[PDB]
Amino acid sequence: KNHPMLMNLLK
Amino acid sequence: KLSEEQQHIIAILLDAHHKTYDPTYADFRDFRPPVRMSPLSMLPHLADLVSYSIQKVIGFAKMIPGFRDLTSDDQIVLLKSSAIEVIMLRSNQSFTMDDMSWDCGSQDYKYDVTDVSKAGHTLELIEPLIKFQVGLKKLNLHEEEHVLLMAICIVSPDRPGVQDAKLVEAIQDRLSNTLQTYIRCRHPPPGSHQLYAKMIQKLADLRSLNEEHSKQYRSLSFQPENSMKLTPLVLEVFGN
Ligand SMILES: C=C1[C@H](O)CC(=C/C=C2\CCC[C@]3(C)[C@@H]([C@H](C)[C@@H](CCCC)CCC(C)(C)O)CC[C@@H]23)C[C@H]1O
Repeated sequence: KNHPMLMNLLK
Repeated sequence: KLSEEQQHIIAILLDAHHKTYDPTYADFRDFRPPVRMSPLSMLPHLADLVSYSIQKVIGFAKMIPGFRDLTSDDQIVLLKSSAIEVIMLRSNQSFTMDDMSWDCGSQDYKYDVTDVSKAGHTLELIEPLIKFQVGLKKLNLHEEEHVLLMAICIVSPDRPGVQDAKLVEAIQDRLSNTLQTYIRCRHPPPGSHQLYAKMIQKLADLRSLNEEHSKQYRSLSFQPENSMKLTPLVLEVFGN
């Protein structure tokens, strides 16, 4: 929820 | 009596840590330079170091058996809440009792209480942080225990905003059982006595440090000038 960078790094 | 699965879990967590933790600290040269003169003068360097360390913790987490089976949202919730705690935990490897400081192989990359002060945090946070490091260092954990403690901290059911607490709990439980059995089977007295209960207590200490950090971070970050000194990942992960 509004965490594009974290989501990208996680997969 | 370590099951084959349990030995498997440990082998994966050791490799994952080796791949995400460089004991030479070579990448530290890519951070904005440390400055030990003004106020907030270590902030740019230390925010860089935090941002880097968030990436590395994310890369560790993804290797934790079962972690990938969680929902993306739950993975996000777990990383965001544990990130500072794992950075604290993982920092113990560079922390040295002699200097009461974190020693990353260079005078420029050696951090003491005053450097942390130059990051804009008060002694109210910094003092318990160093005490934490000292008590954790005294546990003298085997690297297997250390990597397990990190993984256990990340996969906590008791985190706000978690959707599937029950699945998170079952992932953790298997790590907790693995740790407990490792301490019993692979850890010799006297080092091993009440070692689990003490490791569990550090997880509680981390939560308190985490609370105090979020408070001082809101204060630091609340000013836009200071916020500008942070990185985009640090702002996303901690807040803004
Ligand atoms: C690679 C390593 C090495 O072991 C070196 C590491 C050292 C960690 C340190 C020492 C410097 C101060 C650090 C960065 C701390 C921050 C400045 C931290 C102080 C409050 C602690 C709760 C504030 C971070 C911000 C973003 C400014 O709020 C946390 C961990 C500390 C971390 C780890 O990733």
